[PDB]
Amino acid sequence: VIKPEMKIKLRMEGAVNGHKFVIEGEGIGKPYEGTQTLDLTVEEGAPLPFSYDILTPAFNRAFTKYPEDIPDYFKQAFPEGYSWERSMTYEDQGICIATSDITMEGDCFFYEIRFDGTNFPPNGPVMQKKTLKWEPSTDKMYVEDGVLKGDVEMALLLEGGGHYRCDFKTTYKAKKDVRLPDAHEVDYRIEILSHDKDYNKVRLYEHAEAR
Repeated sequence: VIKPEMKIKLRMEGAVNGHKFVIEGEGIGKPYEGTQTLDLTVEEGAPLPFSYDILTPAFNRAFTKYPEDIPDYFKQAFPEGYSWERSMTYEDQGICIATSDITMEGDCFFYEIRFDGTNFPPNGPVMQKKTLKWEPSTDKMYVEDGVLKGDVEMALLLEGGGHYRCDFKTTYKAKKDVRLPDAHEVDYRIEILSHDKDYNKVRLYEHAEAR
């Protein structure tokens, strides 16, 4: 079912501070190593007037190295798939809502992603393209009301050395009943390996591990 090497195709539709945009993506990931890499192309809205980083955590926990003594809520959900709903509240009251539906058809995961963001101060780091990278983080995962949830504090590094903080709250729902895991934590790291001037092309690498 879930082979060691799984291709990925994804499409993100959305809008940030009104600016509407579309990003297609294709890549490959190692589910059992907890790794993946995506090539991401802006099809609509180029050049993006906002920092690309606010989008990177939105492009799948199937690619999460899980120990044998934790239930993998995300690999069990297949081949049917699962979905997640994420709210990301930034410290300057900029707010984003994203939602991903994740299916699979063979050796290929498929993501349908919606992304919306608003109230980003036009002179804030987002609309002024002043972010650098997401700081390595850990996601506190806990079962609640029969669905999985993941909370985390995220920190973008800024031009100037400061840290632009954000609160991520995610609700994961599988398309069938699976073994609910206890409360655990997923350490993950997201990197932009390469990108062209206006981030119209982005190679994005993610590494995650549960514990």
